[PDB]
Amino acid sequence: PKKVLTGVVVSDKMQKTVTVLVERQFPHPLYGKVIKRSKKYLAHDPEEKYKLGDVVEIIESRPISKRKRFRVLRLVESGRMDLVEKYLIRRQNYESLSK
Amino acid sequence: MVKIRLARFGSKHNPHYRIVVTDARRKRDGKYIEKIGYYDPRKTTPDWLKVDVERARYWLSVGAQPTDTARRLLRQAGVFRQ
Amino acid sequence: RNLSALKRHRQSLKRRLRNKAKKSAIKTLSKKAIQLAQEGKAEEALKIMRKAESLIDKAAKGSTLHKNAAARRKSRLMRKVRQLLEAAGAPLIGGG
Amino acid sequence: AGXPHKR
Amino acid sequence: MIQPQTYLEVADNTGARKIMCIRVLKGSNAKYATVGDVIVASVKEAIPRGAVKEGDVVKAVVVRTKKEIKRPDGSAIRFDDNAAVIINNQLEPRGTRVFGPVARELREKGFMKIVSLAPEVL
RNA sequence: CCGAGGGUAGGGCCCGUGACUGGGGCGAAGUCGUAACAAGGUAGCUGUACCGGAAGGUGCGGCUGGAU
RNA sequence: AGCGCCGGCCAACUCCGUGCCAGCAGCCGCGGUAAUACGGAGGGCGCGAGCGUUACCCGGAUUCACUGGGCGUAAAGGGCGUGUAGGCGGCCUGGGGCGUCCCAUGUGAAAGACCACGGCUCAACCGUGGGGGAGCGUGGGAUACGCUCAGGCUAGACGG
RNA sequence: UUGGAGAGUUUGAUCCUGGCUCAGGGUGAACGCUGGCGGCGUGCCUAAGACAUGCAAGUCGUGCGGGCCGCGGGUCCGUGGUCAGCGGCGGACGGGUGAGUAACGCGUGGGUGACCUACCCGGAAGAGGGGGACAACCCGGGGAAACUCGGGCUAAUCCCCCAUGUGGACCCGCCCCUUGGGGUGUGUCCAAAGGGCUUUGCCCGCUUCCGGAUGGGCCCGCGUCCCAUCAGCUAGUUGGUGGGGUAAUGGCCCACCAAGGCGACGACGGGUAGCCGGUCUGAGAGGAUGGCCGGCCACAGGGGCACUGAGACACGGGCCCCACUCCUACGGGAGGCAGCAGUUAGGAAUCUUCCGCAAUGGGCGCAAGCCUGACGGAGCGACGCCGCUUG
RNA sequence: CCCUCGCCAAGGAACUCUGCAAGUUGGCCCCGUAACUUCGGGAGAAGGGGUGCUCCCUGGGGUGAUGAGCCCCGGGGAGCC
Ligand SMILES: [Mg+2]
Ligand SMILES: [Mg+2]
Ligand SMILES: [Mg+2]
Ligand SMILES: [Mg+2]
Ligand SMILES: [Mg+2]
Ligand SMILES: [Mg+2]
Ligand SMILES: [Mg+2]
Ligand SMILES: [Mg+2]
Ligand SMILES: [Mg+2]
Ligand SMILES: [Mg+2]
Ligand SMILES: [Mg+2]
Ligand SMILES: [Mg+2]
Ligand SMILES: [Mg+2]
Ligand SMILES: [Mg+2]
Ligand SMILES: [Mg+2]
Ligand SMILES: [Mg+2]
Ligand SMILES: [Mg+2]
Ligand SMILES: [Mg+2]
Ligand SMILES: [Mg+2]
Ligand SMILES: [Mg+2]
Ligand SMILES: [Mg+2]
Ligand SMILES: [Mg+2]
Ligand SMILES: [Mg+2]
Ligand SMILES: [Mg+2]
Ligand SMILES: [Mg+2]
Ligand SMILES: [Mg+2]
Ligand SMILES: [Mg+2]
Ligand SMILES: [Mg+2]
Ligand SMILES: [Mg+2]
Ligand SMILES: [Mg+2]
Ligand SMILES: [Mg+2]
Ligand SMILES: [Mg+2]
Ligand SMILES: [Mg+2]
Ligand SMILES: [Mg+2]
Ligand SMILES: [Mg+2]
Ligand SMILES: [Mg+2]
Ligand SMILES: [Mg+2]
Ligand SMILES: [Mg+2]
Ligand SMILES: [Mg+2]
Ligand SMILES: [Mg+2]
Ligand SMILES: [Mg+2]
Ligand SMILES: [Mg+2]
Ligand SMILES: [Mg+2]
Ligand SMILES: [Mg+2]
Ligand SMILES: [Mg+2]
Ligand SMILES: [Mg+2]
Ligand SMILES: [Mg+2]
Ligand SMILES: [Mg+2]
Ligand SMILES: [Mg+2]
Ligand SMILES: [Mg+2]
Ligand SMILES: [Mg+2]
Ligand SMILES: [Mg+2]
Ligand SMILES: [Mg+2]
Ligand SMILES: [Mg+2]
Ligand SMILES: [Mg+2]
Ligand SMILES: [Mg+2]
Ligand SMILES: [Mg+2]
Ligand SMILES: [Mg+2]
Ligand SMILES: [Mg+2]
Ligand SMILES: [Mg+2]
Ligand SMILES: [Mg+2]
Ligand SMILES: [Mg+2]
Ligand SMILES: [Mg+2]
Ligand SMILES: [Mg+2]
Ligand SMILES: [Mg+2]
Ligand SMILES: [Mg+2]
Ligand SMILES: [Mg+2]
Ligand SMILES: [Mg+2]
Ligand SMILES: [Mg+2]
Ligand SMILES: [Mg+2]
Ligand SMILES: [Mg+2]
Ligand SMILES: [Mg+2]
Ligand SMILES: [Mg+2]
Ligand SMILES: [Mg+2]
Ligand SMILES: [Mg+2]
Ligand SMILES: [Mg+2]
Ligand SMILES: [Mg+2]
Ligand SMILES: [Mg+2]
Ligand SMILES: [Mg+2]
Ligand SMILES: [Mg+2]
Ligand SMILES: [Mg+2]
Ligand SMILES: [Mg+2]
Ligand SMILES: [Mg+2]
Ligand SMILES: [Mg+2]
Ligand SMILES: [Mg+2]
Ligand SMILES: [Mg+2]
Ligand SMILES: [Mg+2]
Ligand SMILES: [Mg+2]
Ligand SMILES: [Mg+2]
Ligand SMILES: [Mg+2]
Ligand SMILES: [Mg+2]
Ligand SMILES: [Mg+2]
Ligand SMILES: [Mg+2]
Ligand SMILES: [Mg+2]
Ligand SMILES: [Mg+2]
Ligand SMILES: [Mg+2]
Ligand SMILES: [Mg+2]
Ligand SMILES: [Mg+2]
Ligand SMILES: [Mg+2]
Ligand SMILES: [Mg+2]
Ligand SMILES: [Mg+2]
Ligand SMILES: [Mg+2]
Ligand SMILES: [Mg+2]
Ligand SMILES: [Mg+2]
Ligand SMILES: [Mg+2]
Ligand SMILES: [Mg+2]
Ligand SMILES: [Mg+2]
Ligand SMILES: [Mg+2]
Ligand SMILES: [Mg+2]
Ligand SMILES: [Mg+2]
Ligand SMILES: [Mg+2]
Ligand SMILES: [Mg+2]
Ligand SMILES: [Mg+2]
Ligand SMILES: [Mg+2]
Ligand SMILES: [Mg+2]
Ligand SMILES: [Mg+2]
Ligand SMILES: [Mg+2]
Ligand SMILES: [Mg+2]
Ligand SMILES: [Mg+2]
Ligand SMILES: [Mg+2]
Ligand SMILES: [Mg+2]
Ligand SMILES: [Mg+2]
Ligand SMILES: [Mg+2]
Ligand SMILES: [Mg+2]
Ligand SMILES: [Mg+2]
Ligand SMILES: [Mg+2]
Ligand SMILES: [Mg+2]
Ligand SMILES: [Mg+2]
Ligand SMILES: [Mg+2]
Ligand SMILES: [Mg+2]
Ligand SMILES: [Mg+2]
Ligand SMILES: [Mg+2]
Ligand SMILES: [Mg+2]
Ligand SMILES: [Mg+2]
Ligand SMILES: [Mg+2]
Ligand SMILES: [Mg+2]
Ligand SMILES: [Mg+2]
Ligand SMILES: [Mg+2]
Ligand SMILES: [Mg+2]
Ligand SMILES: [Mg+2]
Ligand SMILES: [Mg+2]
Ligand SMILES: [Mg+2]
Ligand SMILES: [Mg+2]
Ligand SMILES: [Mg+2]
Ligand SMILES: [Mg+2]
Ligand SMILES: [Mg+2]
Ligand SMILES: [Mg+2]
Ligand SMILES: [Mg+2]
Ligand SMILES: [Mg+2]
Ligand SMILES: [Mg+2]
Ligand SMILES: [Mg+2]
Ligand SMILES: [Mg+2]
Ligand SMILES: [Mg+2]
Ligand SMILES: [Mg+2]
Ligand SMILES: [Mg+2]
Ligand SMILES: [Mg+2]
Ligand SMILES: [Mg+2]
Ligand SMILES: [Mg+2]
Ligand SMILES: [Mg+2]
Ligand SMILES: [Mg+2]
Ligand SMILES: [Mg+2]
Ligand SMILES: [Mg+2]
Ligand SMILES: [Mg+2]
Ligand SMILES: [Mg+2]
Ligand SMILES: [Mg+2]
Ligand SMILES: [Mg+2]
Ligand SMILES: [Mg+2]
Ligand SMILES: [Mg+2]
Ligand SMILES: [Mg+2]
Ligand SMILES: [Mg+2]
Ligand SMILES: [Mg+2]
Ligand SMILES: [Mg+2]
Ligand SMILES: [Mg+2]
Ligand SMILES: [Mg+2]
Ligand SMILES: [Mg+2]
Ligand SMILES: [Mg+2]
Ligand SMILES: [Mg+2]
Ligand SMILES: [Mg+2]
Repeated sequence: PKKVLTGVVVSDKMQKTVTVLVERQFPHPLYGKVIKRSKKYLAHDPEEKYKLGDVVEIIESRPISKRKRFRVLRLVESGRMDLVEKYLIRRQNYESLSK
Repeated sequence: MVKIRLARFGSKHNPHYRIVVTDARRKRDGKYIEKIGYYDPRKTTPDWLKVDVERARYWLSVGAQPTDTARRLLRQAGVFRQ
Repeated sequence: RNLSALKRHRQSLKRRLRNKAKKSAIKTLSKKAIQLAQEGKAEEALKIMRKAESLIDKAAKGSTLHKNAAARRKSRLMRKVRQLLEAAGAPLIGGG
Repeated sequence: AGXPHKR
Repeated sequence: MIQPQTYLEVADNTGARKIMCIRVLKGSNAKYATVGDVIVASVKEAIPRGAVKEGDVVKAVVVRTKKEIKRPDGSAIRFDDNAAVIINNQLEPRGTRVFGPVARELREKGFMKIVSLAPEVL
């Protein structure tokens, strides 16, 4: 089955493309604790109907471009800009990490 | 073509073949597709030959080709009995 | 120091020229037809386009073109001719 | 490596 | 017409690239060296890990010149550079290859090895 | 058009090596003094600063891991 | 029939030679004129067409500690706040089912390993059969705990 | 529940902490002293340094025409060979190596409505008429050679046109489906090749199409070392449109437009490394390792390139550049052991220029058969394990 | 012969106290630019590419009117010697 993921939209700034931020949980193989890990997927939005804060599902599909390998499958939630802020604050904290 | 042949196992001076289906371009003792029986040419045990016969006919039906000395060990196991 | 590789090399050259000549014509008549399709020149375009199509599939008989290559090249040829003639007049003859 | 060089 | 201070390309694989003539080995006071004349040279540019290195004082034979050399038959020949081949005290080349054409004047002057290794003898 | 690579010019990283120079470690029986361990004969340690052949000394502040 | 070894660890001791020499040595250490520790000899211990040595890997090493360690003085608490990400988070009710748990099912090649039997006189080697997991795909189920969503509380916290 | 031992050494002595050290098992080993036999294994870990000589891929006369040669005669056929040529198929397998690669490379599970598959199998349909070229051969220069140029003849399963259209391909319609999947209608386009016998028929072959099977390509999730004393990286970069290209998706490639893409969940950079089944150790958890065997990847003196083709950007095929070596009659030409042996260099160190296609397997062939350094065996070496002797 | 000037084969500082003198370089546009630094600089570092003419398409400005004309700053494409 084509893999189906769920994540928010952290970028709408491309033509016919949105960035979907999927996260997953798993126990540490050695230290057992359940840890979080996230990953951005460049998803296909050909109708340009999806926007920031939208929690959506993406489906594995044939390549639209380089790097673009998933299609947005369906909306799930909307207006989750609270998650988008978490992403942006982190990327923002990187300026305080240089030298 | 897909074939049906003998993949010599055993040890030096101790031949022990597996009648097996594999690609003709695969190496002799290489990764086969399915095992359809074994064959001890030296006859050192009561049952030195054994063929599934049901499976040996499936691959035969779909286009597998036996070897010349593999065709015999399927004949001698009555794979061709009409 | 020898081989039948020498022979297989001689043959490769003969078929190289045989393949190149066919693809040259396939490119020539296709552009020729597409050029008329832009002018349209509707009848003359389609009359050429057939000779293109004929030579294309005539290549997929041997080792010059793969079937899906001929199909792909035919698909884009007729696809381009119609859209050019739609900026002009009736197709008149055939191939559509 | 012209032509003389600097190094 | 090579003289002290003249730079020359080395037409061999000795590792040298450019040598500067410091002497024309031709009698007491030869003003110039042409094709077939031996020179003494400093090695001004070499590639790493060669038979010769920068700063070596080597001997070489001029194998072609930008000054045209004249021939008894009324013809002349000229090259686009001054090239030489690094040799030893027995006039033998110190490398295994020579690059580019050389002037046939080398043959009559006693450099049979170089002439053979030459891709063209003009 | 692209193109192996060759060439010109200028950067970055790494390795080797260098007159000389800096301390470091180690080395049975060298020279100088005796700073520390006892209140070690000026309680010690301390951050800093300055000085002195050398340990060290002294100033300012801190600590007791200081005797009585 | 050879090779190592016989101070302790570590199984195997006496004589002579040597006198901080010559030498031994994996660690602790032996040798300065009575050395089971150096060298030879006799004897003794251990292996045996091998026996030792060097190099390297895991073990002992719970000495990178998930199983399974610590930080007053042994090495180890940041000079002290404030706070970003993150990690973690009180009592009750319900929705979902992500973690988590269960069942079924697909995959998990052969070889190898393991058990059984058998073939080379045994064995090594080799043949035949048996037993499977974890992980991931799918389908079904459970909802205590963790998660999320929704609603309520006042014991934490903040305020008057 | 088949599984867990510890000791020496800091002190006058003690407890603790803590490092060092030892007893165990392991090896593609090497070195010393020593050495009898057999079996099964196993053996360049360094210079992916350099290589003398033979060999490692050919086959089909049941596709074609010849030169030669013997066999039965009339220089006519047939015939046997034999040699190249044309034409098939194979040479993309198998064999070697571990340099590169920290990557969708590998592993594991998946996607392909985005795809291909020679020979094999199964079902459907068909093979009807014409024409043509190039080698071999004949003639002429050149060369030490490698060797090639020119002109002229000719056959075929070699090339081309026409016809036939079960079918298939393409554009545009509508239908079902739902990413390019399966239909259908008009127009348009595409097939073929013959040979051998025992001859109102078989056999090997040919042609278009559908399906199977097998082998592949491509894509995605998760996993996959060290350094943060590498903290910022990015212009085809990230997305879009159009187009090219391919079997096929894609910035894979080009034009243009947009300003995006990635990074402390470690981007970028540096170092090291082929990955896995497994192997070694360990009570396990873990650690270490990936030689031999099996799977995948990568490379073929160093690079770039395409051709032929079902399939290669091809180890023993081709082109070009570079480095090196070579023969030469000095005018000019050749080579690529990380195939099997073998040489040399390096190193502490690693084998026979052996036998055979009898077996298994592979290529070709109607078959006989031919080729097969794959393979099966023999050889050297206490390298290892096992068995045996010196009573 | 002197002055001022032009050119020169091969070499290219060998001249000489000294590259003295004379060559070289040279405007503009674009790319690009190191040590070090007092963070301004070093910098025109260095180094490189472009530069004419013709045709075609096109962006903005001043004037005027918002248009033509005139004037200013540009962009892309194809060519010619
Ligand atoms: Mg044997
Ligand atoms: Mg294969
Ligand atoms: Mg043309
Ligand atoms: Mg085709
Ligand atoms: Mg050179
Ligand atoms: Mg050098
Ligand atoms: Mg120098
Ligand atoms: Mg030379
Ligand atoms: Mg040259
Ligand atoms: Mg010559
Ligand atoms: Mg270029
Ligand atoms: Mg380039
Ligand atoms: Mg370059
Ligand atoms: Mg070049
Ligand atoms: Mg540099
Ligand atoms: Mg010093
Ligand atoms: Mg004294
Ligand atoms: Mg004192
Ligand atoms: Mg005092
Ligand atoms: Mg005092
Ligand atoms: Mg004092
Ligand atoms: Mg003080
Ligand atoms: Mg004082
Ligand atoms: Mg004080
Ligand atoms: Mg204080
Ligand atoms: Mg006090
Ligand atoms: Mg012992
Ligand atoms: Mg004792
Ligand atoms: Mg012991
Ligand atoms: Mg004892
Ligand atoms: Mg004495
Ligand atoms: Mg003595
Ligand atoms: Mg001792
Ligand atoms: Mg030891
Ligand atoms: Mg005595
Ligand atoms: Mg004594
Ligand atoms: Mg004593
Ligand atoms: Mg003793
Ligand atoms: Mg001892
Ligand atoms: Mg003794
Ligand atoms: Mg033994
Ligand atoms: Mg040993
Ligand atoms: Mg143990
Ligand atoms: Mg451990
Ligand atoms: Mg250890
Ligand atoms: Mg440690
Ligand atoms: Mg430690
Ligand atoms: Mg713990
Ligand atoms: Mg501890
Ligand atoms: Mg504190
Ligand atoms: Mg601080
Ligand atoms: Mg927080
Ligand atoms: Mg939480
Ligand atoms: Mg809770
Ligand atoms: Mg769940
Ligand atoms: Mg298995
Ligand atoms: Mg069992
Ligand atoms: Mg298991
Ligand atoms: Mg599962
Ligand atoms: Mg489910
Ligand atoms: Mg123990
Ligand atoms: Mg102890
Ligand atoms: Mg001690
Ligand atoms: Mg102490
Ligand atoms: Mg003591
Ligand atoms: Mg005490
Ligand atoms: Mg005492
Ligand atoms: Mg103790
Ligand atoms: Mg300890
Ligand atoms: Mg201890
Ligand atoms: Mg050991
Ligand atoms: Mg030995
Ligand atoms: Mg063996
Ligand atoms: Mg053996
Ligand atoms: Mg070697
Ligand atoms: Mg190894
Ligand atoms: Mg190697
Ligand atoms: Mg070397
Ligand atoms: Mg060499
Ligand atoms: Mg042979
Ligand atoms: Mg034919
Ligand atoms: Mg022939
Ligand atoms: Mg292979
Ligand atoms: Mg092998
Ligand atoms: Mg080998
Ligand atoms: Mg191998
Ligand atoms: Mg590798
Ligand atoms: Mg890297
Ligand atoms: Mg990295
Ligand atoms: Mg990956
Ligand atoms: Mg994968
Ligand atoms: Mg996979
Ligand atoms: Mg083929
Ligand atoms: Mg066939
Ligand atoms: Mg004909
Ligand atoms: Mg004809
Ligand atoms: Mg001809
Ligand atoms: Mg010639
Ligand atoms: Mg001739
Ligand atoms: Mg001709
Ligand atoms: Mg219809
Ligand atoms: Mg037709
Ligand atoms: Mg026909
Ligand atoms: Mg992929
Ligand atoms: Mg990954
Ligand atoms: Mg597109
Ligand atoms: Mg790209
Ligand atoms: Mg572009
Ligand atoms: Mg742009
Ligand atoms: Mg991440
Ligand atoms: Mg590297
Ligand atoms: Mg390595
Ligand atoms: Mg590597
Ligand atoms: Mg352990
Ligand atoms: Mg075990
Ligand atoms: Mg590993
Ligand atoms: Mg391997
Ligand atoms: Mg081997
Ligand atoms: Mg392997
Ligand atoms: Mg390469
Ligand atoms: Mg090599
Ligand atoms: Mg090459
Ligand atoms: Mg290469
Ligand atoms: Mg082709
Ligand atoms: Mg390749
Ligand atoms: Mg090949
Ligand atoms: Mg190639
Ligand atoms: Mg080769
Ligand atoms: Mg050539
Ligand atoms: Mg000649
Ligand atoms: Mg030549
Ligand atoms: Mg020539
Ligand atoms: Mg030539
Ligand atoms: Mg060549
Ligand atoms: Mg070649
Ligand atoms: Mg070899
Ligand atoms: Mg060898
Ligand atoms: Mg050697
Ligand atoms: Mg050596
Ligand atoms: Mg061997
Ligand atoms: Mg055979
Ligand atoms: Mg086989
Ligand atoms: Mg066979
Ligand atoms: Mg056959
Ligand atoms: Mg042969
Ligand atoms: Mg042989
Ligand atoms: Mg063998
Ligand atoms: Mg050996
Ligand atoms: Mg043995
Ligand atoms: Mg003039
Ligand atoms: Mg001049
Ligand atoms: Mg000049
Ligand atoms: Mg100069
Ligand atoms: Mg110059
Ligand atoms: Mg000067
Ligand atoms: Mg003068
Ligand atoms: Mg002078
Ligand atoms: Mg001077
Ligand atoms: Mg002056
Ligand atoms: Mg001046
Ligand atoms: Mg000037
Ligand atoms: Mg000027
Ligand atoms: Mg000037
Ligand atoms: Mg600089
Ligand atoms: Mg400077
Ligand atoms: Mg600055
Ligand atoms: Mg600046
Ligand atoms: Mg300066
Ligand atoms: Mg400036
Ligand atoms: Mg400039
Ligand atoms: Mg500037
Ligand atoms: Mg310029
Ligand atoms: Mg003009
Ligand atoms: Mg304008
Ligand atoms: Mg205007
Ligand atoms: Mg005005
Ligand atoms: Mg106005
Ligand atoms: Mg105006």
